[PDB]
Amino acid sequence: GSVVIVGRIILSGPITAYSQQTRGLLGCIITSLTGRDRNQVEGEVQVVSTATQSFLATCVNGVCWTVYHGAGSKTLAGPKGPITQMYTNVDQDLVGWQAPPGARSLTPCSDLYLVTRHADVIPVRRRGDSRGSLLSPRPVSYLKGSSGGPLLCPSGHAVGIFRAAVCTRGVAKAVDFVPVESMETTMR
Amino acid sequence: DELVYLLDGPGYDPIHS
Ligand SMILES: [Cl-]
Ligand SMILES: [Cl-]
Repeated sequence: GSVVIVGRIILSGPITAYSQQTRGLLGCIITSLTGRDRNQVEGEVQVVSTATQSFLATCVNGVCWTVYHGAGSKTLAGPKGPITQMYTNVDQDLVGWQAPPGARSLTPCSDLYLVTRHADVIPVRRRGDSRGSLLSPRPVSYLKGSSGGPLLCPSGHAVGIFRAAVCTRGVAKAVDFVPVESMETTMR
Repeated sequence: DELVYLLDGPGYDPIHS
């Protein structure tokens, strides 16, 4: 079935965010089977779900990007029917669909800010190409459902999308992400 | 250490027991 937008996170001085639900469980299941989603889209970050899992998608330069381990090869439910992936890069764990019209695109970009599923903004320190550390460690449960979420620079430009957390005893210390560069490498 | 993927259950607010 399709990936279905079930909510959104709208981003803002310092970086703030809030979440808004747009779909319920049943409408999620049905929209997944039809691929037809007639709802208005808003914001830079979409909350997305299949019938078995949910996660995040980030709009960067007119492409709505997420993790392959969340979305697999699936279409995104859209106003004219299902939307085929424009990019499908399995080795990078990256996929993208053309961004639906109303979505707000971020533009590409070392103190970074991770935006979680609950619309908390948490400081991250870049530690190389595709890894960052959490400046204030939190339980990994606090990051549940945030895969595909954006890593921002202080001006709110996009640095990458969040992929996995490195954990010790249930505490997340580091985040693994897909760099905005890998989106550019993918795009050509 | 442990490398964790961060998918949740289906829907906007996934149900837990
Ligand atoms: Cl289907
Ligand atoms: Cl609905």
